Amino acid sequence: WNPIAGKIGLVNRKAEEWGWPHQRPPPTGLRRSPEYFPFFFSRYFPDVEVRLVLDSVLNNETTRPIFHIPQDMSKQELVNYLKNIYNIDNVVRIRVRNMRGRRFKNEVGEIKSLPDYKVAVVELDSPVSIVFKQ
Amino acid sequence: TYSMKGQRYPAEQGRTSRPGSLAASRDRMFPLYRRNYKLNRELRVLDHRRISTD
Amino acid sequence: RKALQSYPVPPRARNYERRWSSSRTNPYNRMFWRTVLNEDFARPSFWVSDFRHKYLAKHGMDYQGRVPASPAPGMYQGFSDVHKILANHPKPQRESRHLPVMPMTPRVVFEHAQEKRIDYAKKMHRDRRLVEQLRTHEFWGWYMKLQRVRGRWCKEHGVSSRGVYGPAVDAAELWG
Amino acid sequence: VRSPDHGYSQHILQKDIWSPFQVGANMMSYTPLYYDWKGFSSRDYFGHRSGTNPGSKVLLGHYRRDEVRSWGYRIMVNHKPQKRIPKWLACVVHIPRKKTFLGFFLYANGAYVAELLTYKQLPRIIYNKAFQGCLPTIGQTVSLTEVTYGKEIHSVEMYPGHGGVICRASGTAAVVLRGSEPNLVPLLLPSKEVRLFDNMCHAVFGRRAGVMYNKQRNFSKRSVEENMPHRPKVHSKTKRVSSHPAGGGNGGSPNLLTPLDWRIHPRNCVKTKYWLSGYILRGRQYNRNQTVADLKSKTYSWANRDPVY
Amino acid sequence: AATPGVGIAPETTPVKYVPEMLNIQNAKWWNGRGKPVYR
Amino acid sequence: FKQGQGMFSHQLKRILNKKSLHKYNWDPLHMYDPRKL
Amino acid sequence: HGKPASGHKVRTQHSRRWWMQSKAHHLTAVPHEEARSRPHFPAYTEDVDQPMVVPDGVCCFNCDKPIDGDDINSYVWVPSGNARVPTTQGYFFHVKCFKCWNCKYRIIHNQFYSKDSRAWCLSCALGRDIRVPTRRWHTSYVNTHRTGSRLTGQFFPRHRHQMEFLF
Amino acid sequence: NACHVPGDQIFLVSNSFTRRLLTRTDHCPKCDRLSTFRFMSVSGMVGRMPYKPVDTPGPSYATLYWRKQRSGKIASQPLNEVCNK
Amino acid sequence: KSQHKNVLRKGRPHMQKYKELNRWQREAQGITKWEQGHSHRPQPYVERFNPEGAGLTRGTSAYAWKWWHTQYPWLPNVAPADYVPPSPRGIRPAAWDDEFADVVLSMSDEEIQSYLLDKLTEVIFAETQRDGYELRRLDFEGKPLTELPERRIIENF
Amino acid sequence: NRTHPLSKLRGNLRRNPSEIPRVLNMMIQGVWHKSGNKLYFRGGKPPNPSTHPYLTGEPCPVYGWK
RNA sequence: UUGAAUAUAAAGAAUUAUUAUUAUAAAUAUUAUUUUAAAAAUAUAAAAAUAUUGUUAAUAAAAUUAUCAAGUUUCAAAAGCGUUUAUUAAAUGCGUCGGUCUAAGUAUUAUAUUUAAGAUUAUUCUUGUAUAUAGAUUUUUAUUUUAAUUUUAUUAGUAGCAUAGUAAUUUAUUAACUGAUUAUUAAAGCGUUCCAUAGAAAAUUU
RNA sequence: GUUUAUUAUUUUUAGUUUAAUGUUUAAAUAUUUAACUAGUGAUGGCACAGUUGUUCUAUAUGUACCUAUAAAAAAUAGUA
Ligand SMILES: [Zn+2]
Ligand SMILES: [Zn+2]
Ligand SMILES: [Zn+2]
Repeated sequence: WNPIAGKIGLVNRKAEEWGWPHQRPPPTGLRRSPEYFPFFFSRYFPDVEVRLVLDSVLNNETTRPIFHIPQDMSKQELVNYLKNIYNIDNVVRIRVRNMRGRRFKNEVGEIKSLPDYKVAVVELDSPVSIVFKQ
Repeated sequence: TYSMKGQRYPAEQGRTSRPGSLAASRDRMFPLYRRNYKLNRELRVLDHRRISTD
Repeated sequence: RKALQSYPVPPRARNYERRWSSSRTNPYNRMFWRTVLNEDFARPSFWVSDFRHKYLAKHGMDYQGRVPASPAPGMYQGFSDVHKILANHPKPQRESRHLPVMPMTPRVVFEHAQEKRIDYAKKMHRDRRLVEQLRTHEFWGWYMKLQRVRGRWCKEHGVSSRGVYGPAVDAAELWG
Repeated sequence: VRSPDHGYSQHILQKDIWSPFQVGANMMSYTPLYYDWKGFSSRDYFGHRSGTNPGSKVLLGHYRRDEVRSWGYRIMVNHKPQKRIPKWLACVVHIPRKKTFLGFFLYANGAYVAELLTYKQLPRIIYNKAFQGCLPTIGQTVSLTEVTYGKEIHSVEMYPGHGGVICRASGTAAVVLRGSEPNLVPLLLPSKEVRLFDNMCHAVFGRRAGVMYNKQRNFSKRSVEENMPHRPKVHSKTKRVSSHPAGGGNGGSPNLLTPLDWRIHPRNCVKTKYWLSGYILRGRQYNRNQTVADLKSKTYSWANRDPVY
Repeated sequence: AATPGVGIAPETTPVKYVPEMLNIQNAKWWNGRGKPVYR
Repeated sequence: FKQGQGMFSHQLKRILNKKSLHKYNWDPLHMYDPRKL
Repeated sequence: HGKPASGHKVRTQHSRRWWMQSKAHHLTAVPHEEARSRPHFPAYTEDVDQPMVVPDGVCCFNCDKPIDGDDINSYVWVPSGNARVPTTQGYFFHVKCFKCWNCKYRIIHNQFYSKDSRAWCLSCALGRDIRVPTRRWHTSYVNTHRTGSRLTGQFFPRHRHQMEFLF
Repeated sequence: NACHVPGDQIFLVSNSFTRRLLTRTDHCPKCDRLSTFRFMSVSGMVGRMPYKPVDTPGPSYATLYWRKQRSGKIASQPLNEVCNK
Repeated sequence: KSQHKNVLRKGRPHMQKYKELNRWQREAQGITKWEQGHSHRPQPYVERFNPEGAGLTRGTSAYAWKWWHTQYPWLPNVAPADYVPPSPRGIRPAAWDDEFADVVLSMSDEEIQSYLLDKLTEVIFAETQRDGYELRRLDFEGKPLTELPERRIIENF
Repeated sequence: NRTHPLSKLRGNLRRNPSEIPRVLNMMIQGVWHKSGNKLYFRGGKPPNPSTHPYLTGEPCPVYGWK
């Protein structure tokens, strides 16, 4: 990851935070507040993709279903997430990796590397399963 | 098995999903070579516990 | 070349120099005789060799006794990397009476990481024979089944297993 | 004890000065007296190993290395003994690198800190107390008023109350000279140059210490020359003529007429006195040739100081 | 490790040897980093 | 025998050309604080 | 006047004054000038005269706990040549009881000092006081089961075994 | 030429079993079980070296003194036989 | 020497040191290579210092690890950086009281420093000195020339 | 330790030009602690300091984190 | 894991190459990359009678060995043991000595040098640099620097000694352009000389 | 590892003063080997940079020819 801050990336941030060349800024007090819209669009309308891998939760019973969570979801948030959104109430230990997003060459030829994610092997108490009738 | 510096052959590493063959991970073709990091830690690394002084 | 201050413990073998001297191993057993034989060689390690200069002043005498080791709690409190203004001893303590505890310097923790990886190595060998004391131990136990089942079979089929001749060449107990 | 200083002589040439009474190394390194520092080698501002620019007195001798060893014995020294509070010589410590002897004095109001050890001092005796006389006892630190003509004093302080600077080296002694000045006393420093020391200055009575250093200390062992470690002092006549004017020559070239270190050090030329103090009376050049005794005869006044230098 | 190339002038006259003293051409387009400061 | 021909020496010669942010931080009037006037 | 009079010390190790200073003076008979020279000791001390086995009434000198008979190399068996006194054979120590008893760290360079049936570190047992080493504190560098002690002591011809040439 | 936990034996080793040379596993007769033997010393060779007599390396001065105790002074028992049958 | 075995290299290799990073920090800043404006000198380390060194001016035992051997003895005494000036506040010792305060407060802080020096020379050279040692030089016969010690002996006492 | 804007906590993920030389030496070099174990970066895939979850609190000795 | 966070197999010589990357830790895994029917050279040498240097610029410091891998002795020349890009009377280094320095470091000290330790001694004489100097130059020699052309006394001397030469004598060898000895005017060694001298390089004997 | 009364000192000494092989070689220095080997004073924290650093001094080296690299020129080359 390139640490060096680019000029444009701040300008592209403002124009969507508040209409930058046209609408004057919100006073710095509001920007330091949990009522600033991107801190308000977050505290009430989260944007997360906790996708579940099924290859470990399929017909084979499992006590350790595996997820993928965005790289910036820490453990105790994955608890809060499954607890308050998917009613999951039995999580004693979570086990978290970080994986370089999948890479490949498209038929054209550019290396189209997907975004990176974060395997988080949660460990439920009573095992869970999924049925697949053929 | 343990978290040691080692030399692996490249075919052993398993290839990406090829047109001829699915993604053959290094594990599902060599199960008994998956490192067991419980067995590593239990044996080779020093636990916070054993030196906790305060 | 990987300055020694980087290694957790300074390296065991210490390579030098000397275009006209070719030997890997540092000559120990000479660095040992000096030091054991001559008291002065190694700096006094202040405390165990202070505590005089503090007995002489307060008692009017030479201490004339073995100085306690393990510097008293409260000595060398501003020092940070003592390790020389001491023996390799730890920074003694606070000025407290709590039970002695090793201040877990990065060094002490490494020694813990050895005495666990020493017990690790001596354990991977101690039982590589314990099972080698089954494989060959049980291979023999089984091999003698073979020479028994061969021993039983070689009597009914009468193959004396002693050449083309009859035992009359054996009974002579010559070569023949 | 025979001869409180010995030329111990481990090898027939290697003669180091052991003194019976010398404290064993264990009773040497004292915590609140031990200083450690890296000494800059000869590197001065911009690394750049180099001496001093011609006019200055801050020494970075080009040929210097390993000045502070790191686990060498390094206790700090007092140099300011107090006037007439009794001492008590607890031990006599001998550091090789700082060739000085120095013994720990209790000093009778607890101060286990005093070092400079005058010649013929014994341990476990009280020193700073005067006998019936004015203050004529070996080790007694005497103001220059209290000395009489012709008796040695060491660790004389140059400016009164500013610590002893003159005659600190082993066996050295500044001899009084009986001057005529109103409130000043001239001392024949060992450099054969006389100096109008203020009479209120403090000096320690006696010789300095450790006689038999002037000679009789000869290492001649590769390990033992680490009492004085210094850089190699190369020939100036094998120095890559591009570098040093004395150089090359297909054989042993004797050397150039005017010797020079890098700038100039011609043999008796470079005399580098640039500022003479108001106290200075006759520099070492004005006396270098007379004798030790003839300089002890005259009386010294302001008219003896030569108006031109 | 570094070098100013100018050589440290006396502490009293801080600047001897400007690069102009040598009839130097230092256009920004010629050698790049040129344009002097005393200007 | 140099070292580190690998990829980190292949990025650190390409990503560091990225021009950092510039903010003309003008000099702070330490000794003459203007707001205490 | 062969000129290069300062030289390389080219011919050491090729001398007869050398051949006598290279020998080892071990516990054998091997009159002299017959012991091994370069490694200083012969490999495989044959000991057919006395079998040199680990005893049954064996115990740690430092710790005193009984020692596994022979199935293991957990014990550091120092047979000090012919010892007899420490045990039927020489001192015995589990690898972890091989520390100095008084100072409790390792026995540096492995020379120990049997103080009243508890191996003491030579430096402490000698009165010196520098009491912590650098490398490994509480475990010595020693070899196990005499494998480090077979550089010395009792090679094959211990005593006058002239039974060999006599009738 | 090989000993034991407490005993001895003797055997000439080939090239094929050079692996088992240092420490073998064998039936220790001063016991009734297989027990690990060692290699207390050499007792010759398994074949000839080129251009050399039958005893090219020679057993030892040592393994001979082991032999001179086994066969050696049998004077306790020339009775019950000497070499005959 | 004609054989460079080149195996005595390769042991304990050096860190990678990624010198492009310092090469970048130059450009990502106005400065060139820090031309001999500094060029450098070897900075001190924390180990070679000796805190509790009875020098150090007793205010600086952490800031003095930095600073040269030639400059740390002279580093000046300043303050704990939280010690406030002596403040002419009104808090009088709990039991010193008035009459004493009314008298003492009359004396100013050179009228009291002066009294203190006389008393201290009087406390020393009193029970303290007359009890054992002597602190005033004696004459021919051995009579104490000056009444009380000289102002220097007291200063260093 | 990246940190949330609102959180008063201070983390060492700086991006000032004076601080990136060390923030890369954490991501590519990693730290070799003097205790023998390699810290923050010990293997192959170098971390992404800007996709870390935010620093939640300073560590304590008794528990892990206050 | 019960730590939040964080990340765990793979190098460098251009290569999958000479190549144990020795930070550590011990010590019996029956761990697993090497074509093939010949004699020349050559790399190389198991084996084997005599002879022992007659080979050669010159034998002898010249791999391993279970037959267990080691030449002895005398003389002459030659210091320190460290350290060097064509590896040594190279350059270091202790002492002595010369000079400098009492407002940054202790004038039996530290700068700045010349030598070399140890043991004997350390000679004759000065035209210039330096010092001192007096408006400066020009003049000017207590010590120091450099010098001595017949300095040349001590001392060794055909010697790493400008030719003359294989020096003339003596030995030594069957044969002495070797080497050592005596003395001794050595093209112009020379007092820092000379002796003493150990593993080196020579010369013998063996 | 070791000789010696000796903490000094002989010296086990598998990476290095020699020799063979190699000679676009497995190597823009490797294989075998002689020698040497005792470093409480040193492969090594960071520090000095190009009319210059460093130099136990060899005009040696300061990134695999020190003539530093890198960069910028139209130097001169008709005077076989
Ligand atoms: Zn035990
Ligand atoms: Zn102990
Ligand atoms: Zn048995």
